[PDB]
Amino acid sequence: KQYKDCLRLADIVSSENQKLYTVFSKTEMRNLLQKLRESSLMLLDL
Amino acid sequence: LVQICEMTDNQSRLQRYMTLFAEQNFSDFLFRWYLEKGKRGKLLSQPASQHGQLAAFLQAHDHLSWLHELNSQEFEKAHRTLQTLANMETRYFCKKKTLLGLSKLAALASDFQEDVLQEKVEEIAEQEHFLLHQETLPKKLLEEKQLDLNAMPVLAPFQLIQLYVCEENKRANENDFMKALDLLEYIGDDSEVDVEELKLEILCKAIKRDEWSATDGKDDPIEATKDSIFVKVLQNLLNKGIELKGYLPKAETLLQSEELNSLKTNSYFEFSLKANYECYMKMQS
Repeated sequence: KQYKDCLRLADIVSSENQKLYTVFSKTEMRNLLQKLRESSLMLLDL
Repeated sequence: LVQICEMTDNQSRLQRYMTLFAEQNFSDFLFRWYLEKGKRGKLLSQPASQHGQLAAFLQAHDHLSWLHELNSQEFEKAHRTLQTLANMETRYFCKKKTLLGLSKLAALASDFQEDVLQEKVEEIAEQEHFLLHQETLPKKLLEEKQLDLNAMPVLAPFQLIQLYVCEENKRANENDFMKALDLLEYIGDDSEVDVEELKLEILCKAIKRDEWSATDGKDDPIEATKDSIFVKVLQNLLNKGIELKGYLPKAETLLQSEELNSLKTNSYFEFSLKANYECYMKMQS
C-alpha cells in the first residue's frame, strides 16, 4: 500500500541520469503505465 | 426510475432507459444523480456505448474528465486536461507535481507525432524544472518556517527567491544563490517586481554570507575570497557561459546598495570586490 512511491517509479524510469526508459519496449512501457494507473486508482479511493 | 434501478440493482433496466429516453436527456440526469449521490465509481464505469454522452457531460467537470479520457484511450485529450489542471493548481505543490507527471505519462502514451511529443514533453519538463526549485528547498528552513512540502501552496518565483536568500536560511550556499538567480527567468515582464533590483538584492545577500575581514594582510585578496559564496556564484555563472559584463550590476552599484551598509566602511571589502570583478571579467575576455 505504498501507492505514492509506486508513482515515483515514473520519475526514476524517465530520469535522464540513468536513461532507463531506453531499455523498455513500447509494450512494457504501456504495461508499466497501466500498473501505475492501478496504484493511482487506489489513491483516489483513499 | 433511477432510485428503483439502484434499489433493485437492475443495470439492464437502467441501460434500457438510457436508450428509450435518450431524446429527453436521461443520461445527463443519471450522470448528475450519480455525481450528487457521490457514486463517481458508477459514473466512470459506464458502457462504451455511452462514452460520447459521458464525455460531453464531463466537459463541465475537468477534475473528472481526464479519468474518462484515459479509460477511453484518448491520451492526447487526457494530457491537455491534466496540463490545464496542473496550470490551475496553486494550492497544493504535491498535487501540481502529480498532475504534471500524469500529463507527461499521458503524452508519452499518446500517438503524438515525435516533433509534437517532444514539444509537449519539453513544456512539462520546463514546469518540472521550476517546481524542482521548490522541492529542493532546505528541509531545515521548511521545519523552521513550519512549511510542509505535501501541504504547502505552489510558490511564486519571487517567494522562492526570498526563501533561498532569507537570513533564516543559515546554511545557504552558492547553489541556493544560483537557484535564486536561475528563478529570475520565471519572473514575467508583467510583474511589479524589478528583476534588476531583485538580482541586486540576491547578490547583496550572497556578499553578506561571508566575513570580509582582512585575515593577516599578506594573502592575495583574490585567493583569500576564492571560497566565498559570492565568488563561487561568479565562478558558477562563468561556468554556465553567462556574459558577466552584461549580467552583473556595476561594482559601484553593489557598493552603493543600502543592504551592504555594514560593509561600506571596510576598505578591504571595497578593494576585494573590485579586484574579483576585474579578475572574473578578464577571465571571460
